[PDB]
Amino acid sequence: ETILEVNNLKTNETTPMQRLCFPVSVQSKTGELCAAFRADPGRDGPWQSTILGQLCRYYTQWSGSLEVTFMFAGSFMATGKMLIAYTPPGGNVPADR
Amino acid sequence: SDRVAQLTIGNSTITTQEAANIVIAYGEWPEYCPDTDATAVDKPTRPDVSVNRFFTLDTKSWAKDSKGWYWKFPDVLTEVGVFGQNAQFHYLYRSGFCVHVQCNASKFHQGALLVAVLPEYVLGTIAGGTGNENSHPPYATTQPGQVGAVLTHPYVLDAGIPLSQLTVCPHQWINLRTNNCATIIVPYMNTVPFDSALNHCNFGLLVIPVVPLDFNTGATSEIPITVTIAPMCAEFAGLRQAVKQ
Amino acid sequence: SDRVAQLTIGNSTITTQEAANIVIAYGEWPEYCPDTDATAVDKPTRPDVSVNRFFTLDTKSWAKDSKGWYWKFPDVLTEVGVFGQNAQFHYLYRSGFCVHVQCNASKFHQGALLVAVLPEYVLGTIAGGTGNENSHPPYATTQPGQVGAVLTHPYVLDAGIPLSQLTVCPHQWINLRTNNCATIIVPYMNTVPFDSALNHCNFGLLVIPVVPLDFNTGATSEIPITVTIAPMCAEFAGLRQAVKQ
Amino acid sequence: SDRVAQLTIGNSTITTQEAANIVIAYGEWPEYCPDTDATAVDKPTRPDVSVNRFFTLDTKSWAKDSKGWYWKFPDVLTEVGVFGQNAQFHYLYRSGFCVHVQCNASKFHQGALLVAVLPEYVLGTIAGGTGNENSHPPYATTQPGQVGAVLTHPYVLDAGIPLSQLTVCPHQWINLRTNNCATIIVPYMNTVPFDSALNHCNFGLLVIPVVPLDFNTGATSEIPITVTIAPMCAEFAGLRQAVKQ
Amino acid sequence: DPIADMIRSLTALQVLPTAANTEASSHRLGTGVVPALQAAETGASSNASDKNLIETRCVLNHHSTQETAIGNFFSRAGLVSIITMPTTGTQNTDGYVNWDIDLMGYAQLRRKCELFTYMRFDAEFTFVVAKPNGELVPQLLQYMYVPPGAPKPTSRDSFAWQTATNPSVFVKMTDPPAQVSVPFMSPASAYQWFYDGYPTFGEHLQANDLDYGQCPNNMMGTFSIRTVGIEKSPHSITLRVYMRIKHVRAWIPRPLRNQPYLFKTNPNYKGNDIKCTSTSRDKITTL
Amino acid sequence: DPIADMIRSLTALQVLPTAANTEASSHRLGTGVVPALQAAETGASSNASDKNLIETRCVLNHHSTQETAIGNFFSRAGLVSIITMPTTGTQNTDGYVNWDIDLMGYAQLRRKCELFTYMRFDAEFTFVVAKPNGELVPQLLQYMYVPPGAPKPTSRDSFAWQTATNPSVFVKMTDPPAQVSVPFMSPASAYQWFYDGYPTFGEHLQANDLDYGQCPNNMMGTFSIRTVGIEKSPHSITLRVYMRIKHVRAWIPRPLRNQPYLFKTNPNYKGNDIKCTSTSRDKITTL
Amino acid sequence: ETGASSNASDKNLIETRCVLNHHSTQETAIGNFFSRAGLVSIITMPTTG
Amino acid sequence: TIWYQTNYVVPIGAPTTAYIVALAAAQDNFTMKLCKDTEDIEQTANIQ
Ligand SMILES: CCCCCCCCCCCCC/C=C\[C@H](O)[C@H](N)CO
Ligand SMILES: CCCCCCCCCCCCC/C=C\[C@H](O)[C@H](N)CO
Ligand SMILES: [Cl-]
Ligand SMILES: [Cl-]
Ligand SMILES: [Cl-]
Ligand SMILES: [Cl-]
Ligand SMILES: [Cl-]
Ligand SMILES: [Cl-]
Ligand SMILES: [K+]
Ligand SMILES: [K+]
Ligand code: NA
Ligand code: NA
Repeated sequence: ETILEVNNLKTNETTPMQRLCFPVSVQSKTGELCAAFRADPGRDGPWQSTILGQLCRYYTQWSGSLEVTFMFAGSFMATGKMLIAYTPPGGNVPADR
Repeated sequence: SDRVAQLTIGNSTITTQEAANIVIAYGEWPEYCPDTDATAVDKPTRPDVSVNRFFTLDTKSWAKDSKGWYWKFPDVLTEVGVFGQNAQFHYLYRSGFCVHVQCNASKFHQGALLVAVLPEYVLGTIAGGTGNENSHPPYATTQPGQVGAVLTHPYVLDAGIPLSQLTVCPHQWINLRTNNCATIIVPYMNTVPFDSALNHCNFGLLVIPVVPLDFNTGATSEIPITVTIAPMCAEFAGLRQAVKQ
Repeated sequence: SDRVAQLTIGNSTITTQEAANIVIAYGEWPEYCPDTDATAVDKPTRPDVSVNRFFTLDTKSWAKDSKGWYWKFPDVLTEVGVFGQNAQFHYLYRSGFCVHVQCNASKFHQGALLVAVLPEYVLGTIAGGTGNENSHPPYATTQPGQVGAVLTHPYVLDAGIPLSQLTVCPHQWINLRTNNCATIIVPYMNTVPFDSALNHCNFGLLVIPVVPLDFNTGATSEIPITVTIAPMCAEFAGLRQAVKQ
Repeated sequence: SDRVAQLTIGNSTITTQEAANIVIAYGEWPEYCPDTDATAVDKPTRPDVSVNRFFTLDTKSWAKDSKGWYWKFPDVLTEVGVFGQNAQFHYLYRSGFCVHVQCNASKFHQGALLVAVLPEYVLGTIAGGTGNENSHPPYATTQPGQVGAVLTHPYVLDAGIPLSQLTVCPHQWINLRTNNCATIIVPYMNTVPFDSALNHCNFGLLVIPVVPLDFNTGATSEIPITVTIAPMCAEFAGLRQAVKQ
Repeated sequence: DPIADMIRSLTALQVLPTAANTEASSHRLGTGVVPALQAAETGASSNASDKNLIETRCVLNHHSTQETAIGNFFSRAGLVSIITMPTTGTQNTDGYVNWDIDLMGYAQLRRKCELFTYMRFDAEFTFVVAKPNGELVPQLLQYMYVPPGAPKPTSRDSFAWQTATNPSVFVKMTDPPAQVSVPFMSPASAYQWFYDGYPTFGEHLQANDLDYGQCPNNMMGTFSIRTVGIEKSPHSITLRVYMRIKHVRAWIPRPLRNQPYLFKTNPNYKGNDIKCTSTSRDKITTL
Repeated sequence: DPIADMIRSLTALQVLPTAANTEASSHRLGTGVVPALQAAETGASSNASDKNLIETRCVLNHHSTQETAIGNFFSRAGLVSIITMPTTGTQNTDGYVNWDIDLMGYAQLRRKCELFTYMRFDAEFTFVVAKPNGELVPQLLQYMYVPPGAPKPTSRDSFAWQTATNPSVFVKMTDPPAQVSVPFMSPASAYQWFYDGYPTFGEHLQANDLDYGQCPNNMMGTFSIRTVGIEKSPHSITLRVYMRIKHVRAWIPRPLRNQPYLFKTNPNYKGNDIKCTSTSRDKITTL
Repeated sequence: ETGASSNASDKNLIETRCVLNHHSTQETAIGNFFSRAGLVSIITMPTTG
Repeated sequence: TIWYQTNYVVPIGAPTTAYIVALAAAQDNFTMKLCKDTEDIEQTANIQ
């Protein structure tokens, strides 16, 4: 496992460290979307920061299951439940939860 | 039963009630150099308890805006206790290490340090900004001593490589809501069986806050980070007079 | 080891680190209809993973003055995913359910929800107040869809019966200082082996705050409640064109 | 005893008293994808009777001057019954087919339809007539839906290839003086174990009148042609929300 | 074979003729074991018993559990209907009456049945008849059961009383009360006092919301009665019908009705006057 | 167990090294048997053989069937591409060329492959290079294979020619022709000459109807070539590429192309001039 | 935090079918990754300059 | 996609915003093929 740059914003480029983690915070509305990104590992984007992404770019094809592990770094007193989904090919970014 | 732990070596003992296991770098325990691999013919000195014990270095303070620190091995101890003395009096040195980084906060603070060991941590300069100047790091930066140094560009580890991939190296995280220490056991790694403790640093210890420290005002703001290390299986050879560098 | 749990069915997995066991309604696991009890002669379709998986419905917000909510089964899913499609294309349906209600707060909040399953949850009206009007609940109230509905008189469950005795039905409590979810596994219950998923709701899920939510101002005030359900052993028969009601 | 036949699958049955045997394309019966050939790891859904049954599409009228028609698979059913629903909700699909084309006349009519299955039926355009325009067929022509489409140049199958050689593909003829239907069983054919039912049409069904319809005036002139097809061993995987294209 | 992926109840019955005994116990002082502490959130009721909370003596309990068997709780005849045929008035100066069978008109029996969601049973019906003041006269009556779909009599002498197939009973108001056994007749496996649904498909416009909760599987038809004669009888008649459940089975217990009943066919209650299940007092610290 | 309802190819391979023999036959005169009569409607081809229609002698046929094995039909090098790098003009005065690999540009080979729907094979590529007039000069060339996703060289001295991972071949125009073996590279189990579909999801507006028939599983990347030097070469260069299929398997035969080819990527044909598969004559009764 | 990567596999998070995977791991052996000639130096000897 | 199933809840005294780190890797059925050069490195200029 290596770090995925999910928070790869244009506004981050000058403070790159901020790209290594994304936020969650007290919502006011239910069912809000927190973040989204493609699972394509050899594609430009978040995966490029991982050793996996870099290495598979030295090969033309790949096959296999991937694994993304999320670590919560809030305070011990914080609680919450998130729904993480993988939408196979066909449907663009799901509109709602 | 995995969160509690005790480390006892030499005349020193460390305890922790919020651990997250222990890492054995590349799956190998340190060991003295075997006769098949050795090349130097003199019988080495293996001081044992006077040098294979825990030494605690100067403490650093973690702020909401800290960039991160690093230390080089065996530089950190070349001038501490009996270990340093042996490193100075001998041309050849070899050992492993037990690294224990400490940092506790409260159930209301948050943040995450990545604690990693990077073999042959060679540093680079920003090349005069433009990149037309072939500048180099000064001794004080490559071998910061026991005080360690500060990273100016953690994102590229001051060496043109991505912090995002540092986890490919032996490491642990100190995630305040989960644990308060990191422990890594490191075996000797080099292309030669023994080497100079002065001219060559086998690896570097990096402590970088990937998820910044935060807390509501009113909560304790002095959150230190302390490094305690112990040489393991320290061996020395090529005795002569003492040399500091 | 009773507080932690994982539910995996179909292409979906639920986790919880603050559970309070799992209830198996009336001690029976759901099962497909056996040949001795069956009556309809056509070979049924048992889609398996496309319909026996977890579906998460719209979230509700718990306030210091909430009365309580309820959902009807299988109404909630008649228009969701492949399950709904099968329910529409077939006259006959039958299945069990795994109900997982979620609600987490902080160690400083308090309150207790009673989560119960009431078979054949028939609703009544307040009879024009005086009781001289023989009014009836409108479709939208008897079959609220996936959004569920609100109880106007929780004390009598909008049906002339005491909430105080609802615990005689399969249930669990979500007591904020103890757990953050309730899980109930429900087997098919009816006087007939298969039935219409549109005309008949086998049971209702009630979530009522018996001990009101409370917390000091400054603490997070948006405390949602989320319902995730999974049909189990879904079977269908009497294929024809799709019907919504 | 070869002229009579019955096809029963799902809740549907076809009968014919003037058949001419049944063709099994390339000598292979359809079958579910085996573990050695499969690659996708999720457990698929195999709905069985709700999708492996006979569906009858819109009827066409055969005239003394008809050019011929064609349909693409699985396009024809992507929006019909439970099969279509499954094709929309899943990324991956795979199945075989039983194709039954019907056309009866009288012992006084005459004509002959060639009924064939052409794998990977890619269409071409007449290139602006002169051949200097690199035009392409519009969606409506490549995937005509359940209504099918009309051939503009049957002699070259709208694809630069000779109709005269189409018999090299699985086929039957409906020669009015001999039979009134054609039946072809088609196994899954593709370079991949499963595929999109929306982006890729595995094969096309062509019905071309090679020997034109004729009859003396006074005889019934409305001679329809009806297509009834049944998916066989339909399997689906990669569940998500419904997509129409 | 070439496709691998293509390849219960943890509790049962015991006979308990008597209440559980009490085993003698002594003091228990220690860590780890803590039977008094529970977690009601689980959904389970407390497992603690006397011996865990106090020091007990031994008690050989012979108290019987038989009288609380559902059979003894239900097999007691109760009133389910009162039918009247007066001689003067707007009621039924016709000499006959057709009653739609619905037993939910009297609370005592209804509340007992509604303790369960589904019940299956046979029944003994007793017909107690007399003049409205309780006196008896030599009047010949005929009671007939008209199942759904059978022609209902339209007069005191309709052909339907030929009763060639329907079952009929002929009895005098002076004979003891007529009594018969009735089998379980629903087309379903059990009668259900609660049906959260509609009887038919369609849109459920507010015009036909009276359909809600109506289960055809419980509609047993009509019960008809007449004085047997071509001429009108001079006597007003009062018929009380009692039902006794027998050979009973019941499923899914539910909270007991705690608001007066308003209608036979639904659980509607008087919203302006919602009764508390328990009486009240002034302070929580005083009796 | 408590639910009962929850509980192939009739033709195979033979080795035929030689054509079938002819057995001697005599006259057959009788009813019932009638081998000459067929029913083409079935979809089957006639089963009748010489001995059934005439009197035959015995013939021990040793004619071999080997030369028609698909392997011998395809394993013959054919031209699949001609690449040119001239020194003057609008073509490529750059000293390098990037060619998208597409072998459907030459009819002879294409028509042979299109006899089948799917083909899987390995290949031997031979590179014949010379000046445009056929003369040869001491020029050093570099051919490089740039798989999909690899950086394409943008100049005669782009870093990409370092070729640290891509395979490259360095050869002189005077050496014999370079030759290499290439494995089967599709991510699919076979290359497919016909793909009745679209490469992606979405609406297929007439603007992107050029997507139709494009199968990514056949797109093998780019083939790049340059004169090896930092300075421009004074010679125009002509590179002919030949391909020889080997270790081949093929599926699903189809009608052979009978209209001239117009484009590499589709079967479009000239509609104003639709050629008949066979030549014509005046009368059906005369040669 | 332990420093270990996740041990979870497909079968633990979803319902899986059986798949007999024959994909080779040979091309990623370091030997095949490195044993490909690459440019390490360009040396020039001009006649003028 | 990552959604809020319930809500990030915290009591008085703790940050109302926190972060999540995402780590990714391959599982055991992962393999790669057809070795090629990466687009991710370029000799924009001469290395001295
Ligand atoms: C000759 C004497 C005939 C007596 C026939 C009496 C038949 C009555 C059968 C008892 C049926 C149980 C009651 C069933 C349903 C309830 O009334 C429902 N609430 C009505 O909607
Ligand atoms: C150093 C020499 C490198 C030579 C590399 C040549 C690789 C060519 C592989 C042959 C692939 C077969 C052709 C595949 C598909 C057809 O061209 C399609 N019609 C293109 O759409
Ligand atoms: Cl990718
Ligand atoms: Cl930085
Ligand atoms: Cl209330
Ligand atoms: Cl034509
Ligand atoms: Cl009569
Ligand atoms: Cl070069
Ligand atoms: K007893
Ligand atoms: K032979
Ligand atoms: Na206990
Ligand atoms: Na024959």
